[PDB]
Amino acid sequence: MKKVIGSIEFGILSPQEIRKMSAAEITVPDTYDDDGYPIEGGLMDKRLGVIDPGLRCETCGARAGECPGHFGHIELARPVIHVGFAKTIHRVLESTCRECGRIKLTDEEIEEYMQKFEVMGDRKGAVDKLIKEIHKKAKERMVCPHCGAPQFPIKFERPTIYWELRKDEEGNEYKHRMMPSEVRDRLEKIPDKDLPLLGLHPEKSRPEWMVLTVLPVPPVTMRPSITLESGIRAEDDLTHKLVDIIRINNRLKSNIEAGAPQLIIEDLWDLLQYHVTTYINNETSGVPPAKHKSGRPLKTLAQRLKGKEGRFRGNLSGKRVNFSARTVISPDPMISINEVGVPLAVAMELTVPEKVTEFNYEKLKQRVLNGPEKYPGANYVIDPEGRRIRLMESNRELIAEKLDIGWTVERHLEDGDVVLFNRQPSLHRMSIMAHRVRVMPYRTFRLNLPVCPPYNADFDGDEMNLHVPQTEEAQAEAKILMEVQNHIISPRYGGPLIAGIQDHISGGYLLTREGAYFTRYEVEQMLMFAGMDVNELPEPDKYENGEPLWSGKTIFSLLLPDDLTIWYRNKLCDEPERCEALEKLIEEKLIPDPEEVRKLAYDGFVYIQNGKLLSGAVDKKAYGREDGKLLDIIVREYGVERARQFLDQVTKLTIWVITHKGFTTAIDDEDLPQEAIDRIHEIIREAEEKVQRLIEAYKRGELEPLPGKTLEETLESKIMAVLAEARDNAGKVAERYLGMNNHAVIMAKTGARGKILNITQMAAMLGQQSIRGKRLYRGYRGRVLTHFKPGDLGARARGFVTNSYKSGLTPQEYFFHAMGGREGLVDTAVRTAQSGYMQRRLINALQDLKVDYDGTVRDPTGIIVQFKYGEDGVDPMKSWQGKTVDVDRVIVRTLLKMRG
Amino acid sequence: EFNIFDHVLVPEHRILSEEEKEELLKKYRIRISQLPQIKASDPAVVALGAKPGDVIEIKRKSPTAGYYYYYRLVVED
Amino acid sequence: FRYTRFEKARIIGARALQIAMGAPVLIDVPEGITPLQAALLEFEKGVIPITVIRPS
Amino acid sequence: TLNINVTLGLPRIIEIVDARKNPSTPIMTVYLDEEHRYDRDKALEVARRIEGTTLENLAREETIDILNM
DNA sequence: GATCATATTGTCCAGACAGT
DNA sequence: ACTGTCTGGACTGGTCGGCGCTATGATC
Ligand SMILES: [Mg+2]
Ligand SMILES: [Zn+2]
Ligand SMILES: [Zn+2]
Repeated sequence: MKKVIGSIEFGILSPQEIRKMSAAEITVPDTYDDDGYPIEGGLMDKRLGVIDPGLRCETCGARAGECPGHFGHIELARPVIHVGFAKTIHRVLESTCRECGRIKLTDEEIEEYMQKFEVMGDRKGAVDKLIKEIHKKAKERMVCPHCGAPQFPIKFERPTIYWELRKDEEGNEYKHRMMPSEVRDRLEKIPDKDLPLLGLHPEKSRPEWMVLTVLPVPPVTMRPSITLESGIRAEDDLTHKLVDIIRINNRLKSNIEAGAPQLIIEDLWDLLQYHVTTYINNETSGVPPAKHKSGRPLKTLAQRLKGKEGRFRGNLSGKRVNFSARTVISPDPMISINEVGVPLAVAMELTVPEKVTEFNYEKLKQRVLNGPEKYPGANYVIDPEGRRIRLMESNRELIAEKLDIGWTVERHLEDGDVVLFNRQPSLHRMSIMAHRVRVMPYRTFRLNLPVCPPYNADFDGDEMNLHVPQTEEAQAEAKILMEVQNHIISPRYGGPLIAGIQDHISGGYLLTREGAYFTRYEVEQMLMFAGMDVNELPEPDKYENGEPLWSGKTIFSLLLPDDLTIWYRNKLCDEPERCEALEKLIEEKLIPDPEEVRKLAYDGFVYIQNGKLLSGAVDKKAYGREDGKLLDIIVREYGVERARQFLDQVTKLTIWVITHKGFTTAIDDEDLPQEAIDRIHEIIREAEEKVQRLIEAYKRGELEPLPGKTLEETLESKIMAVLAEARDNAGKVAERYLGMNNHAVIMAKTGARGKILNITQMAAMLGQQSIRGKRLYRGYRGRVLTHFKPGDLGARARGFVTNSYKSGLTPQEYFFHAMGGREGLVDTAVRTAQSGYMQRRLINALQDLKVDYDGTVRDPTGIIVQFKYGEDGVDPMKSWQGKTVDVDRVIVRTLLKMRG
Repeated sequence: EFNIFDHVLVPEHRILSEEEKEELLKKYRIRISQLPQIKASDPAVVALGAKPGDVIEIKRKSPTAGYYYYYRLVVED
Repeated sequence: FRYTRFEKARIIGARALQIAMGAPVLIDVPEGITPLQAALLEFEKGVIPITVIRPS
Repeated sequence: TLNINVTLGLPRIIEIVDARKNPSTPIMTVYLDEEHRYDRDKALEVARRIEGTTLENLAREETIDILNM
């Protein structure tokens, strides 16, 4: 059968294990000869694997691409210290007797630590603290309790140098260098019983194994060799490092065999130690990194695992995948929110493997007969034996007549297929959702507009990735869990995320506003466009010139369910006295007459009774993101499919309404009368006079300092407050003369796009430009620009733009606005990286937490983090405004349903 | 003197009995080492006079559930 | 007793995998559909034979 | 958004989740009992009792004198 | 004129550590 | 027991494409 990995046990490889697992001994530094054949005994020996296609492995007998590679070994002439175990070696040497070999602890202390180790074993932090305490206790001891032999302090010098402070005959203290052979001999005397006290395992990690005597050379598959376009081989950095190691080891062995003096032996030993240390880690502190001939700092085994481009993050936690596509996205309101537009070229390339069954034999046979060049067709066919056959014109008929039950047909992407649609960066779980394939002739992806806010995607050149699941389990998981309609409500705040946007909101406002009426032709056309299942028109609301007319509220009410009742205040409510009468009428009777409601109907108060929009207008509070009460109620009380249908119908209806009525903005939308401009100029002049008076008072010393601040900050705060008040007054003056008939004002007030402040800047004035919360000061001595006098603290000299976008900015005001915009762009480009790093840290901290079947949240070890998730066991996605149950809404809905 | 439990941020702390601790362990099917830990030098522990090895029942003021029960095991510093 | 989304997805995936390599459909299905569609139809008809083991 | 003197935002949440031993610009919220929370004079004297005042802030200027050493 | 060995050894935050 | 100092580390994801660079000195 098949087996899976249950657990992984780590340790230090013994020299005997390295020798036994080795397939060959490497002694020749050279890799390839002049003819290009591998050299026997070299680093590219065929016993370690094969890279070239024509080569055959002497250990496996297989060809390139399927030989896994085999490890070698190098017999070092002298032992060397592993740089990754240097601190542990120093700690163990400090914590152990030099000649006796036992740990410098009493028997009672050893027993006490042995019993304490069993109690604290689950938490690795407790074990680390116990190890540190044992090391600290054993370090201060200068006499071994087991034998009474005197001890000397051991000094550790980076990277792998150990100094022993021995005492001379006259009492002088001199440093004695401990060679790796002496260190290994000292480590060999430690018994197995003291190893748990030192944090080592008797059978897995012996202390003497931390001093390397046999170096395992990696297989050639781990360090592949390529050839360039000019025929010159490009060896890996590990290959060059191993070449240097082999050369130095051979030179050291030859010098040892030649009886060289000890001075040469120490130099060669140090060179070999440096080479081994750089091979293990080329970024070790205090070590000059190994450099290539061209000057390139080589990357080694340590660099291949850590970092963004390491083995873990770059190849294990994340990697490139097959059956994926990426292209520019384009809007498509005609498709549903559950659908994605797939190009025909993309569909004809990406394939889904479908097994031949009894109920789909004819379809797959037709797909095979069509071939790869005829849509809908197939590209590959897999027999039950498991081999893959490519489909072409010559053999498409032979395969088609040979098709049977159990075959696999890699047909092209068809309508209704489930694929993954993703936009980067993936900040939340809504960044990847499963859509339905819709095949289109052009070369762009198509995404429905309400699905843009979950992706945070616009259409100014955005590109998105498409993934096609290949297994039945993955397809089922995508279809059940990751469908678009299943994630309308955002789990972050428990509100709508897949909601209407600017044009939908504007069209809804245009349709549902007071005085909006449509002819029979317009109503029928918008009903056909929206796909609503309406066969007969309702009774006309009024007649004009002998022609029937339908109110927009009547057309909008066809979308709502017949048993839906809700009332609230939208963003268009500017006269609360009109909403108060409606609220009192609703409260008094709880079933108000529809004629009575329409008599005192107000656009700012939306009231839906039994699915009929009796009052109010559609805005961002209707079905907008994070504010749509109607959409949120529809999701919670009618399911996700009904909500998806409602969204698909209402988006098309509002799009038709806004398209044929005519929505536009012009240069006269920001126009203001002369009296408004005069008032704005008067406000600006008054603010400038106030700033000048404050400056004069500060110069005369009459300014009262604020608590906790000196005169300069007090004056700056007063000036900024005055300028902000002036900007607010100018904005109010501009808002006074901009009525509801303005399309830009409609867009700002309905929440479709933009703000009132955006219209204020173009109409009245820009205001004060500031960076880092302070007025502009960077420039010359005492002045931002030379055009102003030195020492001028006035508003105009510090970044107060009196002009507006329509009036035209002065060059100084242009420079100030450029400073502000640069500050904003820099702030965004700096904040993004910190936010991403914090998100990665949080993800890695809370990756393993999940809710068990009993409602508890536990770590993989088993420690209970929460006895109930959220202390109430309620999903934030299904929570009503952060609460457990919306009691008032339930009571009101039940009472209305039973009394209606 | 100012009691440590009069603060709004400090929830009620109560030392569980032996039978109560055994019932709590049996209910969640966990060992004594799978519970959250509280240091013996904690002000609540020294106010209650508890010793390492006991389980403290904490009556949290839940913003969502009103009142929530949390359990912590006293451990040495 | 109600199925969770994860349990339903796992059941549908297992049934689709079974249908792909044998396991004839227990209900009538339209021709030309995928095994995933057949598993979804079986779940809609309430005819699935796969149960869920829960801790106790 | 990046950047009295409370410095909230992304740096604040970063400091919170990183369990910083000393947060940047610490702020202490101090409440008063029934004898001091009603009138401004009692609050002012409580604040001046809490606030730490040293000699360098009280001094107007610093001048080293050599005649008296 | 062809080949062959050899080719060198950037601020900030947090934990550990001499100094008083 | 505090306090300033030395050392280690990580520096948001994806995508697009381009542009170089991967021997040399001394015999026989
Ligand atoms: Mg964009
Ligand atoms: Zn092999
Ligand atoms: Zn000894």
